[PDB]
Amino acid sequence: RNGRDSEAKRLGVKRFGGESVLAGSIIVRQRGTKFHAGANVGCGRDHTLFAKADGKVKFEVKGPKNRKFISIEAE
Amino acid sequence: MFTINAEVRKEQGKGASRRLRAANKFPAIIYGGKEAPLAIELDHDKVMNMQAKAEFYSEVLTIVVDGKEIKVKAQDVQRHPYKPKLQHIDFVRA
Amino acid sequence: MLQPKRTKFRKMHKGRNRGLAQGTDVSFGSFGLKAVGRGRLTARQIEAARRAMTRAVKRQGKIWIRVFPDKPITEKPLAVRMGKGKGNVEYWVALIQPGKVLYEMDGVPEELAREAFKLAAAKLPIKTTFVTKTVM
Amino acid sequence: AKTIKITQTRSAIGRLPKHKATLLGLGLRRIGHTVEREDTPAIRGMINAVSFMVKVEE
Amino acid sequence: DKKSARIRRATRARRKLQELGATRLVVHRTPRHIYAQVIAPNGSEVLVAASTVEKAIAEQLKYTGNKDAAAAVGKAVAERALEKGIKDVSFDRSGFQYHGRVQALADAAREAGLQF
RNA sequence: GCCUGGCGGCCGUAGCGCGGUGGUCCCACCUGACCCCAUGCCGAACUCAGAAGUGAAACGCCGUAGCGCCGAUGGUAGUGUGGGGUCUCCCCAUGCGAGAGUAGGGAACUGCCAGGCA
RNA sequence: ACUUACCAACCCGAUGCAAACUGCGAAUACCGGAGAAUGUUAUCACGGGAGACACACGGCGGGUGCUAACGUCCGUCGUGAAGAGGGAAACAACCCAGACCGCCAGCUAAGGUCCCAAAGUCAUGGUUAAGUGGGAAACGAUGUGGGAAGGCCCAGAC
RNA sequence: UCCUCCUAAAGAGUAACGGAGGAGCACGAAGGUUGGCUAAUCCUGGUCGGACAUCAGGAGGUUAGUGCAAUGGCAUAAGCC
RNA sequence: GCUCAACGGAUAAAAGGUACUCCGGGGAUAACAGGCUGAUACCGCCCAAGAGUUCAUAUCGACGGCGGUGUUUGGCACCU
Repeated sequence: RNGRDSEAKRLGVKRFGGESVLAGSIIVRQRGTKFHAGANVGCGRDHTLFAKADGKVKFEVKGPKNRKFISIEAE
Repeated sequence: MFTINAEVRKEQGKGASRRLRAANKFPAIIYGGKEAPLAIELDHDKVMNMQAKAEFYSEVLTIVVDGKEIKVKAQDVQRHPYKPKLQHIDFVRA
Repeated sequence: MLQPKRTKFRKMHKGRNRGLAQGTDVSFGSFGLKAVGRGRLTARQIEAARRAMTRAVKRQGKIWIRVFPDKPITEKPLAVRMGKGKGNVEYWVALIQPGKVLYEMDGVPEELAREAFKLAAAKLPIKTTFVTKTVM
Repeated sequence: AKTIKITQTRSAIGRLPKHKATLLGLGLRRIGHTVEREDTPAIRGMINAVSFMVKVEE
Repeated sequence: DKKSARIRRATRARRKLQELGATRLVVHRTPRHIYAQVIAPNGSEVLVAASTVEKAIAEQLKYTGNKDAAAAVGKAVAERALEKGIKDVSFDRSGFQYHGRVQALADAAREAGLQF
């Protein structure tokens, strides 16, 4: 009655904090907005967060709900 | 009315505490008031026979450490889970 | 026999039984039958021991069973190979660690609590001890 | 310029790959191989990592 | 709550303009005043502000808090903003409908040269 | 300096609840609606033209810890490496070291601009 | 409409449990940056030739099984495979240790020192008398060494 | 064959005839944008009207909703008009 | 334009019997026997509610608990 599972989707954080990125680089492939988009970060259609400018990855905690933003410092 | 002779713990952490309980003692601390907390080691048997009384948890105790006297009250005791012995005692100053 | 009225999943993994217990003081009553050995306790052993206690200190007193089974143990039948699924839920155990007060009792003298707890600790698989209600 | 002297005292056979890498970091090759290194907290951390199999002397 | 409903109407365009990083002209309509202030892209510091509570604007008006007053304020913010080198802003209507006297204020700011 | 309004930082030591107080200006309720605009009915909301009246509600400020919230020290749990036993579980040396709880803290702090009063 | 040894929602106080619970949350691991020493470039890319795709046990984390199997299925590390030598009597996989060759030379590891059989029938202080050591539990018992207390007691206790 | 959770050892991946569930579509609006709005449930009052159809008020807080499983998301709504 | 769904799809198009059987292989893998294990089985013990006119333990011993053996039914697939 069992014996099935899907293929593993390889989500998670692809570039960590302080890690230098190019523009276009995917930072967190994820499933809802567990991590939100910050400065110079875009959120794709499947809530993939990608580097919209070059620089360094900056994980932060902002706002009244303590959300986890991801900025990019210009570098 | 209870006088509990103590020493000062020069060592702490789980290694030093478990070494200290195999030597038939147990650690304790005196905090409260405005002073710094005071890490204290206590003889085990005296305090165990002493706490068998009810007045140990109600009356003001006196702890003699380095020849001083600190009038404390027994705040909260960690006991060993399945043996009749003590892990640790919090004493609030009084 | 004790068993949860309605689970959420029928079969549980084995898992392990490590570390010390949480229910450690005699909370509700005045005298307590506290575990020392590790082990696990089926619902039949809890019922057997409770009948030994309830008989022993007659219908006076008040007895609290502080542990509850809520863990299903599956067995495979006889002359069945390995594989071909997980077994079937046969009974229900509680996992015990050193420190659990398994039972409590109040409203008797201490000497009857000694007597009922001796009578009932011989129906359990774990080494057990007698404790009293200590005040802080 | 303190130059602590480090000696390998046990075999490195059944060891973790991290500890064999650390003994290669220290430059120790066989049992009873006295090798002198500077006394910096990086070297000290290497001696700490494999302290069960290096006798250090200063 | 009326004020809280207004703020949650404002919030989307506010956070979008903080995301783009544009200097915003925040309006604020009250039953007897209108307020208008130009705020830097960091959001903290203002640059230019005019409103009907200023007696430089209020003395030349019949009633503070109608469309003529709001047109006066829009003209004032556009003039002061052009005097301080600010040319191209983005209009933050701040939760009000772009209809009445916020439309009068913003049209008046567009006539007098402020680019949005 | 005190008060009020706007936009932010910060995101519960910042929120709740109980009690007191404020309206010269500001704000809020308010007054009216044929017009701009609006209601799947209704100027309730939105909007417009105003300012008689009240700070009742709202909002701000000041108190108050009943609660939420923060939170040591110590000990406990766990655990990396090496070793040991009576080895489904633990112990030793050593490095890291919680969660819960306790003492306690606690009814925020602050930047820019604008207006009123002294 | 009048009575009631019965059960009981919600709420509050107290107590536990959870792989598919989390208002908390390590160690470790992983990714990234800088720095020193060490390492026969150990790294990456491209090209020639492969072999291999039956694994085994042992530690640690687990699923399954009966926390059965020298069981089965994973993760990770070690060894065997493909690794001799010394030890565990004998014993792939356990402990020590990695054999280029030679030597009737020394020092050691695990493990040991009465004889087979190399080396203490060594020194000091205890313990057990069961050949325990040199299989095996619940439970039973004036075996015996140690420790802290307690009841009665030479107005005489046991 | 494909999707979701757990196993899975706090990056990724990870097996078994391990434990549990789903898909083989729907939609021209259920897509785009602009403007607006905020749930479940319970209590009280109220014609037929009832435990539960509408109305009004209060408590409550997203326990709701998300075209269809489960997980992660969602108030700036990704929910509703 | 494919439930080519055995979903990396052998063909556009395909079911069975063999004790009349045959060949290459395999202890990679079953039946017997051994081995490991001991759920089960057998034997023993612990608690004692009770039966035994009274009286738990002459004799039985419920609810439960702990072992031993390798005598059953099994599990695994190490030898062949």
